[PDB]
Amino acid sequence: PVHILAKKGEVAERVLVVGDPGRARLLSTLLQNPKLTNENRGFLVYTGKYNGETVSIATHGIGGPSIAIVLEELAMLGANVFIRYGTTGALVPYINLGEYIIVTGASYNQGGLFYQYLRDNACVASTPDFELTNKLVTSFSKRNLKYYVGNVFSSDAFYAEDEEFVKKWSSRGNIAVEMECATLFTLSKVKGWKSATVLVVSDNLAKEELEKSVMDGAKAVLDTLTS
Amino acid sequence: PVHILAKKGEVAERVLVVGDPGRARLLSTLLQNPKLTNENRGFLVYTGKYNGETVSIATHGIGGPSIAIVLEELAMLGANVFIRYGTTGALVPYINLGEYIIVTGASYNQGGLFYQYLRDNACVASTPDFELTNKLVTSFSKRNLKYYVGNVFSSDAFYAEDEEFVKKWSSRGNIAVEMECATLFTLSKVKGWKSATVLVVSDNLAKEELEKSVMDGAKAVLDTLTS
Amino acid sequence: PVHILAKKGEVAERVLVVGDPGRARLLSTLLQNPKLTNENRGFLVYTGKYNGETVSIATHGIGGPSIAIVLEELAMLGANVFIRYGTTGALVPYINLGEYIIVTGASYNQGGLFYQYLRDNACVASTPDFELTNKLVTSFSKRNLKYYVGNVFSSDAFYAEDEEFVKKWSSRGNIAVEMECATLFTLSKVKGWKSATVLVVSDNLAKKEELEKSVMDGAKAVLDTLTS
Amino acid sequence: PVHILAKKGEVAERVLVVGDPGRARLLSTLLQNPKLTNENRGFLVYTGKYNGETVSIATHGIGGPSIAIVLEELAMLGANVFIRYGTTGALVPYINLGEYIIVTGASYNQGGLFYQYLRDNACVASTPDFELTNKLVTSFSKRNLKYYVGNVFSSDAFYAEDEEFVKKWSSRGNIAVEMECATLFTLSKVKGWKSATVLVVSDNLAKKEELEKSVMDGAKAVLDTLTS
Amino acid sequence: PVHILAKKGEVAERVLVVGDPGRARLLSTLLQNPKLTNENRGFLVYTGKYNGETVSIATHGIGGPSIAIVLEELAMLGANVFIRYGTTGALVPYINLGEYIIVTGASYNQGGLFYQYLRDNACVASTPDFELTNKLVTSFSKRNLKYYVGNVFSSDAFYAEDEEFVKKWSSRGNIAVEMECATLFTLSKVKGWKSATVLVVSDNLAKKEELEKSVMDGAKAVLDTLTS
Amino acid sequence: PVHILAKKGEVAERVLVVGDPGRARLLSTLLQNPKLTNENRGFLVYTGKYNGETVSIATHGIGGPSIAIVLEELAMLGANVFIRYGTTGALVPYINLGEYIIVTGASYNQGGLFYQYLRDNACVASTPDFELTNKLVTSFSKRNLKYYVGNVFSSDAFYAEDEEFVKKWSSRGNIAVEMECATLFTLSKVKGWKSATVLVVSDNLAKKEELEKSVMDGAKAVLDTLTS
Repeated sequence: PVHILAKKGEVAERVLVVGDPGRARLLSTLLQNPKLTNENRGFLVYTGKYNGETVSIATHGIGGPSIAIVLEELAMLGANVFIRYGTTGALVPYINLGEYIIVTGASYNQGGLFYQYLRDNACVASTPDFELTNKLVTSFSKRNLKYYVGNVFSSDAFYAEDEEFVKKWSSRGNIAVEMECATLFTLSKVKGWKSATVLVVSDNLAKEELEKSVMDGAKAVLDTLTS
Repeated sequence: PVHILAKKGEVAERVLVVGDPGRARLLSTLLQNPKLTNENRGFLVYTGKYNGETVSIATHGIGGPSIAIVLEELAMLGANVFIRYGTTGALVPYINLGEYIIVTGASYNQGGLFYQYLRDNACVASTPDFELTNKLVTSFSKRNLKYYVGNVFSSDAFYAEDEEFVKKWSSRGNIAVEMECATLFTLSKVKGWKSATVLVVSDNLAKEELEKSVMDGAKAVLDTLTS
Repeated sequence: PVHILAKKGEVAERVLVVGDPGRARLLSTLLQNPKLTNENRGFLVYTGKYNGETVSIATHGIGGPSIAIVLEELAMLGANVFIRYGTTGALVPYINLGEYIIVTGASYNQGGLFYQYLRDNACVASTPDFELTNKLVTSFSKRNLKYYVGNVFSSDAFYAEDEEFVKKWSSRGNIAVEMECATLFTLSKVKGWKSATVLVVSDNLAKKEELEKSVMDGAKAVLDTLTS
Repeated sequence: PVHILAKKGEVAERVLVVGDPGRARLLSTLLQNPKLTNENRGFLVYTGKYNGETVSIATHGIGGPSIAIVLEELAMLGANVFIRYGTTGALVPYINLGEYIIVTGASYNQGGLFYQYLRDNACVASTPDFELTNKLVTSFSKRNLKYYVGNVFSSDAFYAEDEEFVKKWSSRGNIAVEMECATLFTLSKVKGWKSATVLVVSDNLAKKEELEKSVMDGAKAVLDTLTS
Repeated sequence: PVHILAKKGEVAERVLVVGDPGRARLLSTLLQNPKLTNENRGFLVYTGKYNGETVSIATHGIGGPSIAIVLEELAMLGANVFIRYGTTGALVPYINLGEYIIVTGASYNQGGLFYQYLRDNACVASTPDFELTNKLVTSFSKRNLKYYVGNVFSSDAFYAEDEEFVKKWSSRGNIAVEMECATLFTLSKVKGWKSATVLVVSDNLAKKEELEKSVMDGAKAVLDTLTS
Repeated sequence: PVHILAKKGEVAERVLVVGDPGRARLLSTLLQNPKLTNENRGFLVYTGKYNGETVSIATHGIGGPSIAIVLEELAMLGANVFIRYGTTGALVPYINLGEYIIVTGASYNQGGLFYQYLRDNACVASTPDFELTNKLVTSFSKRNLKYYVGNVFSSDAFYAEDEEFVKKWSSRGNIAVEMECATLFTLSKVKGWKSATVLVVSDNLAKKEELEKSVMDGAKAVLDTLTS
C-alpha cells in the first residue's frame, strides 16, 4: 500500500470507515487501548478492541476514488468487513435531522471508476451484504435508535447544479444522498468483501444534538461489527 | 388496461407473478375458490383467498417489456404488492437444483426500457423492498426450505453468446441469472410498489423433484404475501 | 428448444408470427388440417396447410426478449422465414384504424438485448428482407387493401411517459410504434433469416368486429406471401 | 448557404449527388445543356436536363459532416430528392468489381453528427425512400446491370484499424462499406427529403476502362430513375 | 493512398492544411516555385519552398472523416508536421472579425470517428503540439497580428439546431467553433505527428478585401512557424 | 463553505494545491509567517507570504470528487488561481524519478462528475490556462529543473486492472497518470478559474530524501510562478 502505511497486522478484519479524519479520531475513544496505525496522507487509522474483538476505524476521505484506494489498501492489509458510517442529506421530508439511514442500495451515474473496474457500462447491482445490513438493523433497534432503510444516491459532484435534484432522485427510490456508497458496495461485491453503511442525517433537502447522534450511532455500528 | 382485461375489483392488492401461464394455472390450486379474472393475450390471472387475504396469481410472460406491461396494468387495477416467483440458472457451483434464491438486487445492461422510464443512463439501484424480502426469508425459513440470498443478473438475450458469461456475472456479485427482476425492482421503486422475488434453481451454469420444489416454494411465497 | 417443445419436422420453414396466442389460434382456422405443435409457456404454434403449402403460425409474446427467444427456438426447429403480423399505433394523423403498415425498418433505443447480441452499441441497420417486403406489398395491393409503407419505432416501454413522443418519433421518420420489429429485423440479419412485418393499425396516437375483419383480411394477404 | 454559392433557381428539385468533384464533371456530360452553378470550396454543382426533366449533379465531398452541409444547402436552394451515386468496397465474396449495390439501409456508429441532429443516441432507422429505391431496382434491371440489394456500413474513419472488420460488418447484415449513406438517409428522414443510393463496387475486402464504363452505365440508370 | 495521388517525395514533412481547395491555390502563391502535386477528388496539394524549407499546402475538405483521410495519406507520403489554417465563428463577444484564434484544445462530441480510432469512448485530451503552438504565438506576435489563445468546439453538424448553442459552448471554455480541430489533434496524438491550428474569425455568433488580407497575413505567420 | 471552514479574507487569490496534507504543511515552511486557516476534515490550508506576495497552500485530498469540493469552496472564499502540485507515474521509459511534468491537458473516462457538471457526455477540452502554463515552464527552466511537457490521464481507479494500461494511455498521447487534473482543468474552464499543474514523477509505470528534495525544488519554482 502506498497511501495507508500501516504495518501488516495493524489493521483488523473488521473496519468501521468514516470520511472525516476528525470523526475517526473522535470515535477511536470508543475502542479499548486505541493505537494509531496510520497517519499518512491524513488517512487516520486506529486499531483497538471492542466487545472482545479487534476492530479498526479508518478514514476514507471524500468521493469514490478516495474510498476505493483506502478500501483496496485496507484489504491488502487484511481487512474484509467494512461498515461505512457517514453523514447524509435526506431526500424525503419525513426524516428528521439526527436520525439514521441504513442503506440498502446505491444509485449512481455511470462513470470512470465503475468503467475501469467493471470494464463496461453494465449497471451492476450496488448493494451491501444482506446479512451485515440486517445485523445493523438489529443493533440500531436494540439501542432504540430511529432509522429508515432505503437506497441512496451516491453523487460525485457535491456542487453541480440540478434544478430538479430532489424530485429526480427521490422519485428514483432514493431517500438520501451522499458520495461513497456505490463505490463501497460495488467494489466489495467484485472483491468479495462484506460491507454495509449507516448514515447520520445532518441535513434535509426536501424540507450537541448531532454530536450525541454521531456517538450513539457509532456504538451501534461497533456492536454490529463485533456481533 | 389493454392487455390484462380483468374487471376492476377482480385483481388483489397482493399479487404473486410468474412468467409461465401454466405455472399460474397450477399454482391457483393453492388458493381458496380460485377465479380466472383474465385470459387475454395468454396472461392468465387468477384471484382467490389464502390465509384470510385476497391474493392474485398473474402471468407476466418473458422479458422486461412484457413484465413491465403486466405490472403497470395490474397496478392500474389495484395491485401494489408484487412477488415474482420464477426459475433461474445458478452462476455459482455450490447451489443445487431445486433450491431457492431470494433476490436482493438485480444487475442489468443499460437498455431501452430503463432509458425510457428513467430518462437517462443513471444506474438506479434495482433492489426489492427490504421488509418484503426479509418476510420471504422468514417464510422460507419457517418451511425449512434451502435458500441463498444474493443478486441476480437480469438478461435480455437468452441466446446471445458470451464465452465468459459465468465468470463475468459471478465475479460481479451475482449468483444467478434470469430476465425480469431488474425491471420489476426498478419500475416498483419509481412507481411506489412493494416488490420481491424468489427463484427456483432449475439449472446450474457453473456445474417430479422440481415439481414439488415449485409447489413448496409457492406456499412460502403466499405465506409471505399474506403475512 | 426450452420454451417451444415441438418435435423434429413439426415446425414449417415459413412462419407467420403474432404476439397474441389468441390470434395464433384464430388465424390457424385459415389453414388446412391445423395441428397444435406446441402450447408450452403459452406460446401456441400451429402447423397446417395454405394453398397446399406447409406453414406455421406461432406466438411470440410481447417484447424483444420474448420474440428473440421464440425466433431462436423456431429456427432451431427448422424455421428460416418469418413474417410478423401484429398491431400498432400510428404516429401520423392520416392513417385510419383497420388499415395496414408494411414495415421498412425499425428505430430503437440502444442497450439491453442489442448490446448482448451485437457486442457493442453500433446502430446496425434494422431492416426486413427487401424481396419479402416487396412481395407483401404486391399481395396487399392485389387484395385491394389499404396500406402504408414506412419505418416504425420499436418501443420497450409501453407505459413510459414522454410528452414529446409523437412529434419525436414521427419527426424521425417513423409512422407507427410497436415493440418487436427492431429485434426481429436485427436478429434475422445476424442469424441469416428472411423476415418482414405487416401491422394492423388498432390505434392512432396522433388521433371490435371491424378490427377482426381487418386482422382476417390482412392474414390472408400475408399467408399468400408466405406460400408464394 | 455559405458553401454552395449557387443562386435560387439554379439547383433542381432532383439531385444526383457524388463525392468526387471529378465524377460530377464527368457525369454532367450525360445532361442536356449542362451548366456549372457552383464551384465554391470545390463543391461542383451542374444543372441541366434529362428525359424532359431538370436535374442537378452535385459534389458532396467525403464523410457525414461534409455531405450533411451539402444536402442542407442544396435543400435550401429547392432540392428535395437526392440519389447518391458512390463507390464502395464489398464485404462479401460473391460480389464482383464493377457490379452495383442498391442500398436498403445503413449501419453506423452513434455519436457526433447523429447526436447533434437527433439530440440523443437513439438508433433511428437509417433507410432510403422505399418508392425511390424500388425504382432504382427497376431502372438497373431495365438496363441489364448486375446489382445486389442490401445494407451498408457507413464508416467515419477510413483508416482506423479493426482486425475483424470484414467479418464483423458482414455478420451484421451489411454487404459493403462506404461513408455517407447513414447521414444521407437519417437526415433525409428528419428533413422530409426523398433519398436513395447506388454504389459501384471498386474493391472487395472479402476476396480502369472497365470501371469507367461501370460508373457511366450506372449513372444512366440513376438519371433514368431521377427523371421517372 | 487512394485519394491523394501524389507520389512519394512530392509531399513535404511540413504541411499547411486548409479546408478550401480555393484557399490552398491562393496560398500557394506564397511559396517559391509552387508545384501542384495532386488534384484528385478535388484535394489540391501544392509543394514549394519557403524560408529555405520545403513546404506543402494541402486541402482537407470539410469534417473529421475528410481531414482524417487526408492526414493519413499525407503522412503515408512522408508528412509529419501539420498546421491547420481555417475559418471560424467566434463564441465570445470581444473577438472581432478578421482577428485570429490560436487553438489550444478542442472540445467534441464522442462517437463515430473517435470510437473507431480510440476503440472506446474515452475523452482523450485533444490538444495541439505544445512547442509548435507556442511558435505560432511568437510568429503572430512578431507580425503584430491580433490573436486570442483558447479552445474550440469541433462540431460535426454545421446545421443541427441547438437553441442554447453559443452559451453552452462558451460556458465550456471554448471561444470559437469549427469542424476539424478535434480530429486533427487526437489523430496526431495517436500517430505521433506534430500539429497546431490558427483560425481566421469570419463570424461572431455572440455578437471581402479586409478578410482576404486577414487570411493572407495569417498564412504568412503560419508559414514562418512551419519553417522555423 | 461546508468543508473548508476559513473566514473572510484568509484564503489568498492564488493557491498552490496539493493532495497530501503532509505536503501542505511541509511546503508551508517556504512561506513567511504561515497561518493555518483550516484543518477541518483534514483539508489543511495555510496562508503566508512568498516574495512578499500573499498566497495559500491547500490540501485537496485524492480524486475528482474531492478536489472538486475543495476548489469550489476555496473559490467561494476568494481563490481564483490554482496550481496543482502533485505526484505522478510516468507512462514513458525516458522520464526519471524526481523529474517534473508540466501538464498541457488531461484525458479522462466520461461519466460521474463530468456528467453532473456538463449535463451530457460531451468531451469538453480539459486544459489548463495557456499563459499560466507557459509561466511554469519559464520558472522551471529558470531554476534549471528537468521537466517534460505533455498530457496526462486522470484515472479514477488507482487499483483497477488493465493489462494494456501503459500502451493504451501512452499511445493516446499521455506521458503520465494521476487523478485530479481532468477535474481541475474542466471545472476551472466552466467556473472561470486560472489553473495549471506540475507533477513530480514518483514512479515510472513503464519502468526518500531525493524525492523530498525534488518536491521542495519544484515547490519553489511553482511559488515563483504564483507570485510572479
